[PDB]
Amino acid sequence: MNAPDRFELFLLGEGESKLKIDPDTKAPNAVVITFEKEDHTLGNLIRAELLNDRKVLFAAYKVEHPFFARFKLRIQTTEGYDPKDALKNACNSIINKLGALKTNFETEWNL
Amino acid sequence: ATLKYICAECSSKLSLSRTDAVRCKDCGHRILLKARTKRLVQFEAR
Amino acid sequence: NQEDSMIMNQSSIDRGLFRSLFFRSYMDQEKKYGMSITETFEKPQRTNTLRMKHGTYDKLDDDGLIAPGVRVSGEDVIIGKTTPISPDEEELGQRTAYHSKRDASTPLRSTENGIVDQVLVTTNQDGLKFVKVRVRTTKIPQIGDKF
Amino acid sequence: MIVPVRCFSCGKVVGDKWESYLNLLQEDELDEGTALSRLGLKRYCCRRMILTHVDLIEKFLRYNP
Amino acid sequence: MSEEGPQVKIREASKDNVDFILSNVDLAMANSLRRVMIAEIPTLAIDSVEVETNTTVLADEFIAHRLGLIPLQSMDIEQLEYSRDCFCEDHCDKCSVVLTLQAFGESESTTNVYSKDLVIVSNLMGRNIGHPIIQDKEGNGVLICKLRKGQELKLTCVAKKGIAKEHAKWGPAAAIEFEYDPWNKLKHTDYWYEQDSAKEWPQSKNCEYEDPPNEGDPFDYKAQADTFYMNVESVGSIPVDQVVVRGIDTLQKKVASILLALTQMDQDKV
Ligand SMILES: [Zn+2]
Ligand SMILES: [Zn+2]
Ligand SMILES: [Zn+2]
Repeated sequence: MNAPDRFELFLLGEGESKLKIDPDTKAPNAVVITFEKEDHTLGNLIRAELLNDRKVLFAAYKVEHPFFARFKLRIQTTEGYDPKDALKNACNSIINKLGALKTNFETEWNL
Repeated sequence: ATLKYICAECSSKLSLSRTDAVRCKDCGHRILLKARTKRLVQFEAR
Repeated sequence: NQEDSMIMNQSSIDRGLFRSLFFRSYMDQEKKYGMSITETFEKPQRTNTLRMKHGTYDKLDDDGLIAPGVRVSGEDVIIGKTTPISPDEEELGQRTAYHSKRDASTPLRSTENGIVDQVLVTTNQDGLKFVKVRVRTTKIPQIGDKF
Repeated sequence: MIVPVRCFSCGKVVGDKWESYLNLLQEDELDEGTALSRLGLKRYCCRRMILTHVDLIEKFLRYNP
Repeated sequence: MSEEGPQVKIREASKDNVDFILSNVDLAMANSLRRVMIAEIPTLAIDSVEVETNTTVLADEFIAHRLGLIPLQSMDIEQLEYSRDCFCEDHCDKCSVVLTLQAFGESESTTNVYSKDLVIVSNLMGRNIGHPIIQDKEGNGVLICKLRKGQELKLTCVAKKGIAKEHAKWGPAAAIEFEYDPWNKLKHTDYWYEQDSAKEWPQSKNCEYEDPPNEGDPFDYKAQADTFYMNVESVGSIPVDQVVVRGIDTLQKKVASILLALTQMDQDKV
């Protein structure tokens, strides 16, 4: 009847960029980022790594509604540490750890 | 001439047209099955 | 799952949990008494039919019927029953041309949507041709379905 | 009406176990529980897929069309 | 998170099982990995069925549904063009696999139609995909349907590339066991009991891989979640070790794609 298309769970639509970064007004050095077509499978990683960065004052996320594959991320950092770059660092960090995960598994598997 | 329908209770095809009577030539039944279209039918396996 | 509402596993639904098959049957009769008017079954034409419905007849065969497997949805006509123009007092036939071929066809219920399963053509004890059509469609558990 | 390809809760293919399942019950004469175990059906969410299956298709094939 | 983390240890392994001890990782990653294996790994499966002949008991779409759930060799799925990105009309050998099914009740006895009876028509181009996964010791891969003497079934199938988010038919994970903190030391759960929780609750098999907590111990509030016990299965379309590796690759690509997006925006910014 009126069920949504399952493609809308991960494929970007028309006028839908992957990320949208807005600036918060409730606090200094804080931004809110919208992840389109992306649930907390990835989102939870991002928060976790952000909270391992001692220069980050706030990192949290929420999925406003399960009907839509969207993810809100709020980041607040200390003075000078542009939150956007903080996120970029978190991504680099996560990938590096995943690289090792793969390598260690492949080795362990071979043995 | 044209397969319009197939006898019931018997695989025998009738191919009878209007006014030819619904009675099955080789059974006496009066059921008549239209038979699956010649057109291929696509289903979304999904 | 706040009240009597529930949370169902979509992956399970995908695999086939509580999936069901729905059938519906339609039917119609040949005619009444041939008092200068008879009724029959035959594919109608937009320009050669009077008071034609606002659906479609292009899925019908020569006799106004649809072979099994054909996908028929919404207002689509399934039984091309015809009944001659009756513009006169006696409510019978009349000496007209294009509008002489007035129809009286049967379509699917506007909410239905499936394919033709089986078509039966018989006669009653009065020797009147009788058409009966069975259609089917799959019902997949929605967020408004009751369990 | 034929055995569901894949367990509803897992996706574990059980559509190739029905035939051998029946053999375990007939040819070997095993308890249904041990038969399911012999099929590798560890999780009860997969055991039920066979344990409570109703083979209706055998009845449907008794008709001649 | 800087490489010196994930210590992968394998306890047991088989064609469809990898029993892990993944230590020195963030719980978020342990779970994220679990999730990405469940629903973000591309596989091959029948996503379209043409019914030419069907005089069988089962409904046309009933059968089509069943066909879509049959696991197909997906070893080289990464070499198959994702259908949504395939510029070529309808479908082609570069983005789809065509299989056919032909059966007829030659015998008076019940004829069984098996997945092993599917025949690949399209050009695989040497790619290891499309082959119906048969793990039946009798060779009779998945029973599609039963068939009466006078009945006939003729189908044409088109398999495509996809992920479980689109439909469960695409998943290869099957089931993933996942547990941490065998002994309830982190107090992430409060055991329900009617007398003695130590006796009422079954001791997990993973408890043998960690020293028991002492009653003289104080709550180690500094302790974090770590050492995750996992057991990944496979439906057979993808070697269980590839299920895990490819799951990991997927996450790297996902993070990389949002990293790329960040880069793209910075490139577009002044
Ligand atoms: Zn006959
Ligand atoms: Zn199960
Ligand atoms: Zn193509």
